[PDB]
Amino acid sequence: LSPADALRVAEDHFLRHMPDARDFADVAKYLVAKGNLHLAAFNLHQAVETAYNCYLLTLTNYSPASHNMKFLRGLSEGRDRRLIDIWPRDRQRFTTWYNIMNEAYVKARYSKRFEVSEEALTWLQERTAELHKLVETLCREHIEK
Amino acid sequence: LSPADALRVAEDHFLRHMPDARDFADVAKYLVAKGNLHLAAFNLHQAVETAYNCYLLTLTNYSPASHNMKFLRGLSEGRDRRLIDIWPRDRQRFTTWYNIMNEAYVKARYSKRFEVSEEALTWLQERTAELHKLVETLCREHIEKLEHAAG
Repeated sequence: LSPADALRVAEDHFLRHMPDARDFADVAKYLVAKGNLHLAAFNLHQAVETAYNCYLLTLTNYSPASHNMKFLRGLSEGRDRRLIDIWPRDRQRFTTWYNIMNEAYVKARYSKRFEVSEEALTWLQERTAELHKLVETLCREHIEK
Repeated sequence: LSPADALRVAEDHFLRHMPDARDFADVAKYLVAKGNLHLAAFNLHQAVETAYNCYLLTLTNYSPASHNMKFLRGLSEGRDRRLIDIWPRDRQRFTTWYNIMNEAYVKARYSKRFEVSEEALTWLQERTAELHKLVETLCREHIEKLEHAAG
C-alpha cells in the first residue's frame, strides 16, 4: 500500500527468490552429471516451486505458505495465462514425467526406489528453463513507475 | 528376521542412502562456491538428516518418518554414544551455528532474512564430514556377515 514501497518490496522478493530458483536448477544439472537422478528431480521440484513462489510474491505480495505445487502453479497460471505453455499436455509422457518431479519432493530422499530416466530429466530441465525465463520476464514487466 | 535377509536389507539401505547424504554435502560445497550460503545450509541440513536416516535404517530397519532432526539425532545418539562427539557444546557459537542449520530446512527457502556467515558454514561442513565418516564406519561395523555363519 504505497507506490514506492510496493516497488521496493517487489524488487526485494524477486531478488531474494529468483536466484534460489536458478541455483536449484543448476544443482540439478550438477547432480545429473553426478549420476544422481533422483536427487536431481528433487532439485528440479524445488527450482519450479521456488520459481512460482517468486512469481506470486513479486506480483501480489503474498504466497500461500503451504507452498503446494499444484496450488502455487494453479494460482500462478490463474494470474497470467502465458504460464500454461510451460507444461503442455499434448503427449501423455509429459504428465508421467511431470508427476515424477512432483512425487520427488515427498519420495526420492525417502522411498526405497524412485525411477526416473535420463530422458525424463532432460525434459524437466528444458521445461524448468522455460519457466524460469518466462517468470523472469513476467517479473521485470511488473515495474511500478 | 532371517540372518541372510537381514544382511541384504541392511546393505540395501546403506547403499541407497549414504550416497544421498554424501551428495547433499557436495551440493552444499558447490553452493558455497556459488555464494548461496542459505541454500548451502539447507543442503547441509539434508546431508545430516539423510546421514542419520541411513544410520537408523541400516542398524534397525526402521526410521521415524517424521525425519525430525532433534528426533533422529536423539534416536541415533541413543543407539551409539560415539555420535555425541560430532556436535560439541564447548563454545556457544557451536550451538548458534548448529541451530542455523536446523532452522534452514524450514526457513531459508521461504524467509526474507536468513543469516549465516562463511565461518558458520565452514564449521557445519567440517562437522557434517565427521558425521558422515563416523556413520559410514558404524554402518560397516554392523556386519551380520558373521551371523550368517549358520548357512
